[PDB]
Amino acid sequence: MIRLYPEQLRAQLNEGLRAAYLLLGNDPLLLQESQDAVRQVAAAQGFEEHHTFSIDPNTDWNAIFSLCQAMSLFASRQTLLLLLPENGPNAAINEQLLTLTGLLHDDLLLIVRGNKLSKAQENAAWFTALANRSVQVTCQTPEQAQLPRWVAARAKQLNLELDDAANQVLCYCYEGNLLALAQALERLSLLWPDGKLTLPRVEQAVNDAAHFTPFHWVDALLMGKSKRALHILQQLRLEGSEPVILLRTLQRELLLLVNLKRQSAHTPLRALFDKHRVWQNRRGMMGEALNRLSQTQLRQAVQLLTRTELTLKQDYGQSVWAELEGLSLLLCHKPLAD
Amino acid sequence: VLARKWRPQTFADVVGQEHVLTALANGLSLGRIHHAYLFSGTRGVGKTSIARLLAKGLNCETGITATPCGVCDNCREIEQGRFVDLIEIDAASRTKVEDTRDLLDNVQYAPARGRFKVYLIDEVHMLSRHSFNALLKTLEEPPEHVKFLLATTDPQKLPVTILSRCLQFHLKALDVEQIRHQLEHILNEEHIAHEPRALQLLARAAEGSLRDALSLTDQAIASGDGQVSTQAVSAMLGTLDDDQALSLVEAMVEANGERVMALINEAAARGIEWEALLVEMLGLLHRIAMVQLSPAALGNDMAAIELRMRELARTIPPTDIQLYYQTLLIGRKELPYAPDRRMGVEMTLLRALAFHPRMPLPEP
Amino acid sequence: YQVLARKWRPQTFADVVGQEHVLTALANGLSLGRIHHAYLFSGTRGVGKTSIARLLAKGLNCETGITATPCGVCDNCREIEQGRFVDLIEIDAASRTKVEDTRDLLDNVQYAPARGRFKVYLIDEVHMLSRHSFNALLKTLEEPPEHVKFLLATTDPQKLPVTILSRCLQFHLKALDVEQIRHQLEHILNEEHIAHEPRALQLLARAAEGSLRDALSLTDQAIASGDGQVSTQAVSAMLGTLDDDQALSLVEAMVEANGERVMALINEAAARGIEWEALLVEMLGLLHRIAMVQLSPAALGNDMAAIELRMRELARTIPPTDIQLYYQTLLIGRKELPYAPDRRMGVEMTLLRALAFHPRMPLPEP
Amino acid sequence: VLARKWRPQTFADVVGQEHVLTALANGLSLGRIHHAYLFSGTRGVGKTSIARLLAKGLNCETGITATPCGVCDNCREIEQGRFVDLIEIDAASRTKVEDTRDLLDNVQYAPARGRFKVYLIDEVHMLSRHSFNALLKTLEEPPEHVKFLLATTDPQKLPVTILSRCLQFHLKALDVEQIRHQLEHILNEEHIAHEPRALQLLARAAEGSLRDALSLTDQAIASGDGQVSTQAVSAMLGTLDDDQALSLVEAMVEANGERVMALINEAAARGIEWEALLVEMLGLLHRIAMVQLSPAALGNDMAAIELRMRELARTIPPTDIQLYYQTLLIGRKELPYAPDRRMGVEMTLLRALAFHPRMPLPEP
Amino acid sequence: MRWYPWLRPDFEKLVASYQAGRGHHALLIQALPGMGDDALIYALSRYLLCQQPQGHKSCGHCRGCQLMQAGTHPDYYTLAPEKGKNTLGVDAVREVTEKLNEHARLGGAKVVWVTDAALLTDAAANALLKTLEEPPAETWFFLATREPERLLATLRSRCRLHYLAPPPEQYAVTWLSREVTMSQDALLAALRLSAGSPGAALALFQGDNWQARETLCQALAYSVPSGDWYSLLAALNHEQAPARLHWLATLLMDALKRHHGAAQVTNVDVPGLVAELANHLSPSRLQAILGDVCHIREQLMSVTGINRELLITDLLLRIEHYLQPGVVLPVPHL
Ligand SMILES: Nc1ncnc2c1ncn2[C@@H]1O[C@H](COP(=O)(O)OP(=O)(O)OP(O)(O)=S)[C@@H](O)[C@H]1O
Ligand SMILES: Nc1ncnc2c1ncn2[C@@H]1O[C@H](COP(=O)(O)OP(=O)(O)OP(O)(O)=S)[C@@H](O)[C@H]1O
Ligand SMILES: [Zn+2]
Ligand SMILES: [Zn+2]
Ligand SMILES: [Zn+2]
Ligand SMILES: [Zn+2]
Repeated sequence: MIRLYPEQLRAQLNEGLRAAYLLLGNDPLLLQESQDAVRQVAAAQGFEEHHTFSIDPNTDWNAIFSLCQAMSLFASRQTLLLLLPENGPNAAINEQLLTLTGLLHDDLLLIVRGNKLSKAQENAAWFTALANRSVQVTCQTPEQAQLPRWVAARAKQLNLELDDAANQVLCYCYEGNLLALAQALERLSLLWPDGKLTLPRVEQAVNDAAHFTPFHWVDALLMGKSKRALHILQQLRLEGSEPVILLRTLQRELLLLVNLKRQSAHTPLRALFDKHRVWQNRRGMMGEALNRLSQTQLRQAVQLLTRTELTLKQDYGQSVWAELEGLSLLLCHKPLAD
Repeated sequence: VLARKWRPQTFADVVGQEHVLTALANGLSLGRIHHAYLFSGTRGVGKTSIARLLAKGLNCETGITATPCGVCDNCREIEQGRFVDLIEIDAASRTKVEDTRDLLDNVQYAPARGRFKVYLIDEVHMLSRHSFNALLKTLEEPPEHVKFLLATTDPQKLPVTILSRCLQFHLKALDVEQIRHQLEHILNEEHIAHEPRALQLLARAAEGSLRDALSLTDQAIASGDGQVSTQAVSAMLGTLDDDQALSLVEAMVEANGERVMALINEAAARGIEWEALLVEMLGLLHRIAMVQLSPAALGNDMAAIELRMRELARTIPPTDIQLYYQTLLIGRKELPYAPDRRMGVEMTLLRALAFHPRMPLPEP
Repeated sequence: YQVLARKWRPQTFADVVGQEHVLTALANGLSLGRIHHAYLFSGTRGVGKTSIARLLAKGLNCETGITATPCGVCDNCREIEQGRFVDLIEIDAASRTKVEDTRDLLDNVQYAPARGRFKVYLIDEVHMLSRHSFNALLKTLEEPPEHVKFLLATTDPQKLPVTILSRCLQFHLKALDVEQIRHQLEHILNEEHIAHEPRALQLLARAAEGSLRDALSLTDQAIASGDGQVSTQAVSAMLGTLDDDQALSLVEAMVEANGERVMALINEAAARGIEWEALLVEMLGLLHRIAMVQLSPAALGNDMAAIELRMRELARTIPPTDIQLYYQTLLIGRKELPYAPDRRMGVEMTLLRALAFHPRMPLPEP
Repeated sequence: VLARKWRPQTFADVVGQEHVLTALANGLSLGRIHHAYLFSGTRGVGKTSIARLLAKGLNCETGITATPCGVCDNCREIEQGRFVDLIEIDAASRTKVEDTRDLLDNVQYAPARGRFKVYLIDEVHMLSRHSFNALLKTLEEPPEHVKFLLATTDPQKLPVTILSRCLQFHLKALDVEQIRHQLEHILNEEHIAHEPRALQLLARAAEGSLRDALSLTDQAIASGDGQVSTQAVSAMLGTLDDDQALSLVEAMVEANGERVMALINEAAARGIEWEALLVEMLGLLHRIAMVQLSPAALGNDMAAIELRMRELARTIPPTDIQLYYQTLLIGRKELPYAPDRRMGVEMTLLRALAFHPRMPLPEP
Repeated sequence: MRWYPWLRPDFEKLVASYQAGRGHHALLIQALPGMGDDALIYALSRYLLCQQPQGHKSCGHCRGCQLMQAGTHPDYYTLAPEKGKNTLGVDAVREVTEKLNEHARLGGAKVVWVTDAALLTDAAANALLKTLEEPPAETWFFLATREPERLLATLRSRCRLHYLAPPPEQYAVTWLSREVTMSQDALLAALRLSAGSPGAALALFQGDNWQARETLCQALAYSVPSGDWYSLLAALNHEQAPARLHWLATLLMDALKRHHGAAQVTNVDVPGLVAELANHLSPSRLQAILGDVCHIREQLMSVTGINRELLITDLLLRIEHYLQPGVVLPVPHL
């Protein structure tokens, strides 16, 4: 299985077509790109019929299994596209795939797609099969160091002069959801055809664009002054956010916060962060919180969240926002006793 | 309803969506036309209005323009919704579930009248697993002369693949001042009466949903019978702020029975959700109690209040304040078990008054 | 002799009470013809939901044409005000016995008025419909005929899909303040030439909870027991409450710390068959008023008079602090009732508590 | 069966519905009658008895009187139900659904024997939409020589149109003593054996119903020997009928834990009614607390524990008994939150234990 | 369904009345769950539905014996709770009511069985009684409830209450020392934590459950002296939260139980654990904890879909709070 990057794919495709193509990674567009890059050469061969079946334990597998079991009377062929689960091929699916691993024939091109595979999942009978015929195309979101480079490269193919500083800002918001970044680019292509994206030009478009993730709220709450926090909240309403999703998002970060503070003298803040593995830059920020939130401030914040969560689901629609507001203010100043 | 009567006919007619207008306008001025658009945002922000304008500058007999002339038969029948080349589909309706499944399995590649065969699917996230893959197979192979204008209030319930082949445009809600200033106009050109207060009681009410604001403004004339006075506006939209909810707190610390009672009478006069009055009160007490710990404890709209609140913060011992929080708190908890709601409140303040820190009442 | 409950049943829109805003909105529509396909009326029970609903169907099929001011004589107006009109189908979704008449009528919509301009469908609480016929509406509402119009009423618009709420012109009818019904009933008895003690009207008033229809219903029972008079004594009788005198005569005795008198009056009272929870609702009442006059001697009603000298005494003589205790002591009293093994017991037990915890002369322990 | 035997014959024999008989009576004695009376009330509170007793006086050969003479033919006949002019309709009966519709359509504007054709409808609200209007039409045009007596246990299920034509009389549930005091009378006049308790228990059994209260006395007589006694009765209701009720309190108040705890387990084994047990304790905490306000409070059956009861009474502080009482009351409420209806009970006593004067105190 | 032994002493007499004429048409069996209710009703009924009984039991050939083994019969009606909801409707009954007014298809005795009478609507009930007031000739009813108290007085006054009391402790234990080997104290506790119903105790072990317990117990073991209750999260967080929560309680109450000197502790399994609790936890603090625990559990139980993690992770931290001195403790309310 020739392992290679999206970029070498077009080159490899040329030399010939291989039994099956494994698109593994989390990036929305590379997967897409690599995908269409494949089919573009298949229909270009004799593959008119194209199929796509998602892997979730609740699928209708007889349909699938028997659709490839059949050789065609008119040699018409097909392109089977399996959509791997979100979590990926569990134990029962290490076989379900091992089965379709010895059926392939030069007139049934296989293209599996999902997020990368774990060292374990990459030994599950099935993968080890394609292990000779196939090819895998690593599709992963570039890191913090190449993140901006990507935006620079790509931009350049969209015939764009995106300044470094204008590149940075963009890279700091939507820091990661490659999806949007790819978007805001073709959009900006549109604002200024034959224009330049100086820092003043992009920074405003982005500033005014004013989109806040409830993640933005939380992060503020991360000891950041309440001002922005509260604003991002009422803004986060006029973005028709559901309150249920705000609650549990802060939870993850508020609970995480309890442990960490709980583990002082357990292990230096350092070692700990890795351990939980959310520490992506948030480390400085998480730390900063863990310096002003008292063991008790935490709890209070946890009792409230609960009241909210509960009060949210027991009188279904008592305008929770009220409480959320108070809540945030709690995570920003010393507290009292009621 | 003023809702339909004032629907935008031109890009100059759209309230605060600049970053979306400038974009669409320009991509229309330089003949740059993608194969599919997607407008996302909340209720009555103008997703539909901009999609329709968009379809209109594309099929303007005057030519592909950022400024449809608005008088062509292409512009008129599109305005009417009776445009052969403007197939509108609702993925939200229960009744048209079949005409929504078929209009896509049978896309029409050749335009009947204008230059384009535009489609517009409201709440496009509401399609059937079937209709999805259908619109996917179509945008994967964008049939020319066939454009796709999508709208959704939740571009997240959409598969990435489809969102992948579109050009999204996030519309923001509208400012409370961006609306009040949009009414003051819509009104003054329809020669109707109004008070600056009323206009703000309305804008606010509409939660960034202009559509609603107007749909509300019609009723306020329906009930106010012609005039848009605060009185009629607040009639349906209760006294949404009344700095008395606080005036009661103070009236309470000052231990000015006469005012407390008086003030309640004024609230009762209007008729308020009693216990609401309690929580409100409490919660003030609760911030004032906060404020006096970390002064930077006054959020966004605390501004009008600001001075009033601070004064209390300082001038009143953190203890006495807990006493109130508590007393007040407790009175709510018993409220439904009071001979009568208002009484319950009066009677609970009376509590504080005799159980007051300084100033408590006497006996002979 | 003519139960007002019928003699004052609203006929025009003018006859309705205090719900102006929601009437004005209907005064227009009918006047400008802006007739929508669906009318929604939300509200507690007792608020003129149905009542105001007829006043629409009396202004839709009226021969005088579509008016906001129907004429009470045309054959259509009369039959409508008698629950029997060929195009006025009245469905009660909360109805058990009529469930099959509920399903068959919503799937069998007649697209042709038999005697009126439109065909009126009055539905009491639609959120209570069957999953089957509920959809019958959904569809008929999406694409409704021109002649068929709908009138919905709910005790809770929440449990109604947003698929229908958005498809109708909502109208929330607020219950009526106490002093509003108090005023009506006064103006109705004054206009029916019936004697009447103020104290007794407020009783009939609060008795009916913001429900004028009911307020009249009771007003009638009172008039029947009062032998042509609404006297505190007849009223309090029915309600099975305490005659302002007796409530205070307990309190008085409660304050005085003497059980006997208390327990005595309870019997004396249990004799008249009281409604136990109300022997407290009524004390609490007074205690309230007392401590209120200690804050402003002005705070005293206008019929309290018969007991005024006594109100004022207690007030000027007991520590507000103190009073705030009996009030709360009975308050939490009411609270427990449902769990006291007997509504009387709870009520006796509770005054003892007051007595055991009196603050000037508590019950003694050797 | 006693229930049928003691059906009221004259108003003076109706128990606890005064605000009613008061009216009705006052109505009759002044020839002031209506054409439609509606009687609302829960089960076996006296609906059918009063309507039947009204009709009995409306038609008495002696005259329109609130005091049926009860010896003239119309009265005797109304008593056995064989009164041609006493048309009893059961709007809840599925069997006669046809006779209902028939007779009403084939109405008798002309009474055969008495001065009024009286229609007595039970559970009116359960009427067919058809009947509803059939009736409603007759109420609009009340044929003279006719009166309608409506009786429902849920008046709300009725059409405001029918409601409005009627004079409404509600029937309140009977306080306990009331029911029990009758049983006493009954039993005496019938010369049967009875013990206080069995009478207490019996009353408490028929929740506020005098009808269930009697029919229960029947089954209870049927159960044991023709003798309404504590055993016989609790033998139907399976009640404890054992001083563990009290035997349990005593301990609690001495802070015996071991004992209380003990006492319960040994009680679990019997199969007690947990909630029921609480109910009894509060019960005693009361006859006690009350014995304290006046040494006469004790009454009829507790002459069996007189001494004990009195001992608590004179030794535990009035103040302290409230707190016990009150705590248990609370636990009765929370009885269902606790996983175990017993953990509940124990959870609760162990609660009044500590919160005692000198009870168990902390340590590491 | 599984006729256990202890159901014979009771099955004996009961049949003794159906064979002698002194049988009540209404038999309410008050009994725990997994104590045998189930089988004793099915058992008796089979005797009564025998065309040619052989004395104490059926023959197995006759139309009755056959149709009954077959399952479907013309006189055996099962009024269980509406499939889905958790209540019995007025309807189900009213149709089974008249369904008796017609003579026996096999001409003999008809029989009805109710899952748990304490599960019908006040309406569904009364609908019933009227049937019991007017008993349908040679017919037999059988009601069973866990708690006969929660059953309408007027109703329960129309049937014969039969207390399927559980067997002696030693007996039950033995009977279990056979079905599964475990330290006899883990067999006792397994019994006590079940009201004494052997069957119940049986299905505790019968899963990874009873070891799941151990897991928890151990936790507390440290959690108590350490003062770290947050650690419990581990053991309590999970689908079986209620179930487990109920355990943490029992122990708790055992601590209180000891604090006062009660002779009987439920989790005899781990006397070390309960005494340690009756230490770093004054009476009044178990109390509170027992409190929140019985509550929170219940929240999960009822409130459709709360965030279990949140709840439990809150309960815990707060407990810790209770512990901290100066802190003031929760009291039951209203
Ligand atoms: N940005 C805007 N500028 C001017 N008028 C607007 C704007 N948004 C809404 N309106 C008014 O609101 C009505 C509805 O707006 P639409 O464009 O249909 O909103 P929408 O965002 O598509 O809303 P939905 O269908 O509820 S998601 C129009 O007919 C206008 O009168
Ligand atoms: N208020 C009462 N005073 C004296 N005996 C009563 C009273 N209420 C009921 N009883 C007894 O209960 C039996 C039935 O009472 P009814 O008047 O038929 O009750 P009801 O309110 O009509 O009940 P239903 O039919 O269940 S709604 C009578 O025959 C009496 O023996
Ligand atoms: Zn044009
Ligand atoms: Zn008319
Ligand atoms: Zn007579
Ligand atoms: Zn047999």
